[PDB]
Amino acid sequence: FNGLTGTGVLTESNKKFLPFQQFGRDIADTTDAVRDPQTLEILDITPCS
Amino acid sequence: DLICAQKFNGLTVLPPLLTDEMIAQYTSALLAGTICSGWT
Ligand SMILES: *[C@@H]1O[C@H](CO)[C@@H](O)[C@H](O)[C@H]1NC(C)=O
Repeated sequence: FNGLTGTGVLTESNKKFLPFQQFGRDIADTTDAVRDPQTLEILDITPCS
Repeated sequence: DLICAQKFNGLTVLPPLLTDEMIAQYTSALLAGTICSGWT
């Protein structure tokens, strides 16, 4: 996603990103959610089991 | 589904070999032995 590489399951989020926010992080500084560059929807990232 | 952040960084939690429902049964057996027999 926009140069941010990773592996996981992209579900659909209830997160409400502000217009200036593209990606979110957790306490471990791993991207927990990203914004799709085209449809502008918030996807929840969770690495595979 | 989603669990936690610790679980997702290699930090797993192993269940105990003795579940609580069987530790409680061990305790109940000890109590019954104390009541029926005593220290014998
Ligand atoms: C590009 O166009 C629209 C509007 O930006 C976007 O929603 C759509 O997903 C894109 N089309 C593709 C990737 O084929």
